[PDB]
Amino acid sequence: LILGIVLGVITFWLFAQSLVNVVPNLQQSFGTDMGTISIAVSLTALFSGMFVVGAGGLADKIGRVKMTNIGLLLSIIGSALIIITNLPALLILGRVIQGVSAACIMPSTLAIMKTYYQGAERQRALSYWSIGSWGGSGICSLFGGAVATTMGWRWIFIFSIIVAVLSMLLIVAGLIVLVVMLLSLNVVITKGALWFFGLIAIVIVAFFIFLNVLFENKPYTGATISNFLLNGVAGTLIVANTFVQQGLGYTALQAGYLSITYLIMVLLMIRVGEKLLSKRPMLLGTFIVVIGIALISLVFLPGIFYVISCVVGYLCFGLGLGIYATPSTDTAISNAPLDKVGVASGIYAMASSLGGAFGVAISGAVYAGAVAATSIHTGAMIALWVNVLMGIMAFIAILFAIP
Amino acid sequence: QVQLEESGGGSVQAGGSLRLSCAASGYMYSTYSTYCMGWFRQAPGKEREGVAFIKRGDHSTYYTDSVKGRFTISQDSAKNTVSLQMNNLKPEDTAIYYCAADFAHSFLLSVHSGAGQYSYWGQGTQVTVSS
Ligand SMILES: [Zn+2]
Repeated sequence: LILGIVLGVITFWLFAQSLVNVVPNLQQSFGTDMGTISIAVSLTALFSGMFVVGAGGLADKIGRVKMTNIGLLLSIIGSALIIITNLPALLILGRVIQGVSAACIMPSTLAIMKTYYQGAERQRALSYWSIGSWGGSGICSLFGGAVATTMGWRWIFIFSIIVAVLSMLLIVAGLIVLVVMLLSLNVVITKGALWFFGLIAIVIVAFFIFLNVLFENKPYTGATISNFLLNGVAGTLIVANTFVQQGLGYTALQAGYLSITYLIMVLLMIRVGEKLLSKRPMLLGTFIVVIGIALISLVFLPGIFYVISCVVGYLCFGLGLGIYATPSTDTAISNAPLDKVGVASGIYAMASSLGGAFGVAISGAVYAGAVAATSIHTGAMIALWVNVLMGIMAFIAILFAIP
Repeated sequence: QVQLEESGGGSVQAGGSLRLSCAASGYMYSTYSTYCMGWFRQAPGKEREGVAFIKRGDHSTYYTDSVKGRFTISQDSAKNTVSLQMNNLKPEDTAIYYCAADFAHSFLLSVHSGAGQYSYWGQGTQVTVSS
């Protein structure tokens, strides 16, 4: 019950991020119009990504498993509060704590992996953690839909409380001027503007105030900075899933089959990434993905049987992330000092999250800009090429992560 | 930063034909998701009413009782656009036809109709029929 408990806590952050793609079913029950009822659901990550460091630090100080006990307990009220009562001002209050739930779990449960294992076992521990995250988030959209169509929107949150219990049953030093920075920084990526120019200021401001209110010169720094750059290519699938479905006029399933082919491939290479192990496999992963992008880029100048070039790309892309993820979850969790893991793990978890947001936003904006100026096929390449640059910068980012 | 650019419609005699085409610029699909797209009409007197809708993922369509059989919504997949082909029109169909699309959702979830569920709206294309 080492991973069996940890995974149960990670999969509490699956059933949270499943309702996000069932936002219309909630529209009926909770009543209030979309935009307000949608942003309500968004709050779960918004608050998670900003608090992860603080909730990691208050786990670092006042007990690791203490905060994993809080998070798993806070996930019960997080779900029970929503599933039971169907009204709007209610939903907001439940999604915000569903977010802090994750902020407590991710860093703390990541620190337990260091204690429980302490080398050699850490390889099998962090690999099981990756399966719990990648595989969990990987289906969350495909899950939430399957549940809402047949069981219901509330029947995805009855699975949240029981798995959160079966997890526990199978086992302010400027924080406020960091969350104000990260609140701003998170909503800056969501660019709906003229007015966002001043919203970039509050980020730069609250950054330098927290900067003058933390002396890492380890390979852990190299792993975190590379992990950020590497997750910048996250847009690749979003821009690909679009191109395939709009440009090549495929159905929803074939798009999902290309995607779930990537999913199983990345899930059966975090295991092989474990055996691969530190710096060597992380260079192979960050490399082979860039070819995986190029393989999906060249399907913008294709033939009739160029579906292969796209397919082999999804595998090439999938397997590369897998070969990088287990070694690089370990290179960080290793050098992270036992005295300060909860704070260190939260930063690695934050850096991973911001990387994805920063990536997708660029990938989308470029695609939306390029496809307007030129066409779908031409525009896709311009967007896919921008993913290559970050993938190469992710391969160059390993240069500052010594053996 | 999505723009529903819509075209077609116009004036015609009763029991005639009028195409209505609409396309969504830079509306990307999530990792396992799609969106629904269709038209709502609103005559100068009557209140807003849904016409025809299609889910872009699996070409799953839905119509209002009024137009059913006469109207046919579909998407010209290679050219990336939804178009409502309206036939045997009657003076009831005379109204401002607004193209709309809802926030992305898992393609598993069923096609949408209710104006509250749809979020993106267009300027509106006029269609009028007479003797
Ligand atoms: Zn829809």
